[PDB]
Amino acid sequence: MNGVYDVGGTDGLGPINRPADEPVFRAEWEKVAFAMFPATFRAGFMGLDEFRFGIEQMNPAEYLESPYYWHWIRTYIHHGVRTGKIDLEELERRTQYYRENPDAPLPEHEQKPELIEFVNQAVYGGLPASREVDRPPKFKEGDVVRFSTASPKGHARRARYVRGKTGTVVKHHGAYIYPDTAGNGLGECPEHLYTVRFTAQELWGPEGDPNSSVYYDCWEPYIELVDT
Amino acid sequence: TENILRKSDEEIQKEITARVKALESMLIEQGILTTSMIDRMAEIYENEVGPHLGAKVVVKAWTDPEFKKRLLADGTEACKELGIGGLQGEDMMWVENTDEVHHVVVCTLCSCTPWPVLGLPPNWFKEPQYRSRVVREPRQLLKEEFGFEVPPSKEIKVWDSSSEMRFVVLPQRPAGTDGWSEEELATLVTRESMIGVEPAKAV
Ligand SMILES: [Co+2]
Repeated sequence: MNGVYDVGGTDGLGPINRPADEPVFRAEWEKVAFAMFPATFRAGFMGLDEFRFGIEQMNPAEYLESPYYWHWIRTYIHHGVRTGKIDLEELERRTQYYRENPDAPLPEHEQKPELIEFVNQAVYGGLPASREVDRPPKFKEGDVVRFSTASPKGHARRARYVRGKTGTVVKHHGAYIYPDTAGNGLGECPEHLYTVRFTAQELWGPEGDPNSSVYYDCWEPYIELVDT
Repeated sequence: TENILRKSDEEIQKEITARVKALESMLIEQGILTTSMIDRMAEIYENEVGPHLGAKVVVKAWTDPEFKKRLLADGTEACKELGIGGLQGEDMMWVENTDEVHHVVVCTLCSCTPWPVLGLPPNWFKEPQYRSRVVREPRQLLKEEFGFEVPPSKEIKVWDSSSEMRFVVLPQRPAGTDGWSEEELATLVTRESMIGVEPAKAV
C-alpha cells in the first residue's frame, strides 16, 4: 500500500533525535510489547509479513510520532481482532481497569516450559524465510531491469521511490517468502530475490548525489528485463 | 518536532502502559503469554545478544584474510563459524568499506536489522528521520548528524534492506593498529560502524 510508513525520500520529517546513549527497553511496557512478538506468532495471530502490514495500516499521525513498540501493540490488536482471538470490547474494559488500577495484578497463570523452548529455538535457530522453488531465476547479475509501477492496495515491499526506476541486478539470493501474498494472508508463494542497484540520479534526478547509488531488494515479479 | 495536537510524554506513557497491561492480561488468560516468556526474551537482548558479537566478526575479518573472504561470500555461514546467528539474522550479506567506497544501511520500509550481530537497534535507526533522508541525502546526513564527512569523490552505497536479507557493514581497519590483538581491535568496532553512519574508532 502507498502508506506514509514508506518514508524513503520523504522531505520535512526533521532532524534525527539521537541521545548519547539509551537502554534497550525504555520502559517495562516495551519489554512486554517485545515479548508479545514470539507469543502471538506462535499463537497464529500472524506471520512476519502480516505483522508488518498491520503496522502499515496505522493512523499515519500516530505512526510518525508514537514510540516504536506501540506500533507492535497496534498490529497485535489488529490481528487479534482480525482472527477473532481478541475481543475489542473486553480489551477496552480492561484498559480502563488498568488505567484506574495500574498496580492491579495480572491474571493468575501457569508457566509453560514449551514457551521458553520456543523462544530459545527462535532466537538461536531463527525463522528462515528462504525457500526452494521449481523455477530457475529469471534474471542474473548484470541484467538491467525496471521496477514495476504497480500499486497494490494490500501489503507489498514496493517503496514508492524505486517504482518505475531502472537499475542493475547486483546479486541473486535464491527464493524467499513473497510479501505480496504472505502479508495478505495468501501464503508464502516463494519468489526469487535479487538486490538491484539504482544510481542516485535515476532515483532523485538532478537533486541526487552525483556519486551515490541505492541497493534495494526486489522479488522477481517486481522487475522486468530491459537489457541482459 | 512541535505538534500542538500532541499530549505530554507523561500522558502518552500512562495511556500506553494501561493499554499494554490490558492486552497482556488477555494474552495471559489465553495461555499464549507468560511472565517467564517475557523475562526470557528481555534477558536475551539486554545481556546476551548485542553489537559485541558483530565486533567479533569484524575483528576476525580484519585479522584473517581467508575468513574475510568467506564472510563476504556468505555472511550467514561465516558468522556461524563463531556461533553467531539466529532470529532476524538468518540471511546476512556483509559489505566492505574501502578507500573508494563507503556503505550505509537502512530499512526505509520499517526498522529491520541483523539482531544476531547488532542486537536490537537504537531508536533513531527505526525512526522516520533517518530512514527517509539517508537514501536521498546520505552524504549530508552523515556529516550533519554524525559529524562524518565522506569526500564527494568517494562513492556512498546505501543499502535499503527491503527483504529478509540483512546487510552489515565491514568497516575499514583504523590506521595505527598493526599487530593489535582481536580483543584490542574490538574496542574500535561500534554498532554505528557496522551500520555505516560512522567509521570504526580512530587511534
Ligand atoms: Co524494517
